[PDB]
Amino acid sequence: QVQLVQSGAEVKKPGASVKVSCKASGYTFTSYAIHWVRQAPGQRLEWMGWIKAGNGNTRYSQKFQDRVTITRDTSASTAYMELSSLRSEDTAVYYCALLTVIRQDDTFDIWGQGTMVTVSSASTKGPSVFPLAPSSKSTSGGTAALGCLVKDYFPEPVTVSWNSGALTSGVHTFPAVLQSSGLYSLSSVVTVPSSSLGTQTYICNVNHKPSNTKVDKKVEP
Amino acid sequence: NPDPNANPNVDPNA
Amino acid sequence: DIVMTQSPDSLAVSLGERATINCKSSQNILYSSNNKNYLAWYQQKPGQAPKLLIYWASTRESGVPDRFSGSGSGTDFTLTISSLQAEDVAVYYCHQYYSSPLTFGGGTKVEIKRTVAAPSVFIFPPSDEQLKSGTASVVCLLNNFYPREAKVQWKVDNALQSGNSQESVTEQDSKDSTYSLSSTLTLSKADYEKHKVYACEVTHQGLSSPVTKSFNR
Repeated sequence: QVQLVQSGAEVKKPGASVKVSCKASGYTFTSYAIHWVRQAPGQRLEWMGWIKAGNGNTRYSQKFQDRVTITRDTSASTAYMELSSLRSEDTAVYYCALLTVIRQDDTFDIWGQGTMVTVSSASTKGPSVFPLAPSSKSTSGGTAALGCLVKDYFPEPVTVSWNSGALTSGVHTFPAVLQSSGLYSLSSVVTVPSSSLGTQTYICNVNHKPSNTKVDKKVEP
Repeated sequence: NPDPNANPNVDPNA
Repeated sequence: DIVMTQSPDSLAVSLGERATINCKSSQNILYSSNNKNYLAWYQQKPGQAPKLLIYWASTRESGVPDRFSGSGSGTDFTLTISSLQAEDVAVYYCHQYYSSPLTFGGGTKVEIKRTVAAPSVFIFPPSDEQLKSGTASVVCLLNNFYPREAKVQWKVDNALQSGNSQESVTEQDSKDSTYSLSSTLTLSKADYEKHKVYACEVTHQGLSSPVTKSFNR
C-alpha cells in the first residue's frame, strides 16, 4: 500500500524532451529520496539521479548531469524526471524508486511500475484487434485454443487482460514483434476446456494508452 | 569511506 | 565509479538444486568503521520492476524466503539460492551503494532445467474482419513446451514459406517452467485467396515426428 505510480508510455522525437511523473502515495512524501533508474532493451539497470523530496535537492549521474532535470511537487506528492536532447539510445523503461530505505525502523524498497519511452520520428498508431477463433468441436484431448491478434500499433506497449481480469490461468500474452512496416503486433492466447466454449464468454481487453485506444473483443468459435 | 550522499535513504548505522 | 561484474551471465539448474550467482565490485565496499558491506541483491522478473532480496550483502529483506542467502565481503560477493523453485526464474542483479554514482551489475539470468515436454499446436485462420482491410494474418501457436528451441515451418498448398513469417516466445513459466511460441504468417488478401491449404509444421525435441496443423480457406 505504499505505491509509486508513473505516467503512461510516450513516444518522443530525436532531440526532443520527455517528462515522466511519479506519484508517490501511502507515506510521508517529504521523508525519503526518490531515484530514477532506467533500463534499455536487454540491458542493465542504470541509475540516473535522486531527489530529496523535502529539500528539493538533487544529485545526477555524471552521464546525465547536463541533460536530466528532476523535480518534485510536495502538494501533489509527485516527483518528475525530464530528459532533454533525446537520442534513440534513450529508448528504455524509466523507473522511479524509493531505493533501499534502510532504517532500524524497517528497511523497505519500493519501485514504480516503469514508463516506456521510445525515441522515434514515427507516428502514434492504435492497434486493430482480431479474434483468434477456437473450434467448438469435441476432440480426443478436450482443450481448445482461442485469442486475439493485436496488430499495427506504435509505440510499445499494449496491455492485455481477459474478462476484466477474471481469466488469468492458461493465458499467454506474447512479446510484440516489430513488423517490416515499422508497426508492432502481438497475440494473446489462452487454453480452455472445449466444454466452456459454447457457454463461457471470452473477451480480451486491449489498452494502448499512447493512442488512448481501448478495445474489448468477444472471441467466439 | 562511503559517500553518504550516494543514496540518502541509507542510514548506515541501522 | 564502482563497476559491478557478475558471473555467470546465465545459469540453468534443475528444480530443487542451488543457483550460485557471483558479483565483484571494482573497489572495496566494506566500511571498516561499521563492518558493513554496501551491497544489495535484486531479483527482476519479466514485465516487472526489480525487487529487493538482500542488503548489507547478507541481510534478508522482510518477506524473502530463506533459500535466498547472500555472502562475501570486501569485493567478492555471492547470491546463493539454496533450492531453486519454479517461480525463482528471473534476472538477478547485485548493486553497490558505497559510492556515487549508484551502479548495478549486468544481471544473471536464472532459468530452470526440466524434462522435455512436447508443445500443443493450434492454427488460426485470419478473421474475415481483417481481410476486409486487405491483409491476412495466419497464426500458429505452440503451447507450454520445453526445451525452448522449436522449428515452425509454414507450408501453403504444400509450398515451404520463407521470409513471410514472424515468431515470438514467452519467458519461462513460473509454474511449470515451459515456454509457449507464436508464429504469424502475413499475406496480402490477394496472396491469401490464391491458395487453399494453410499449414504450420512443428518440429521439436518432444515430438518424435513433427506435428502439422492445417486448414482449408
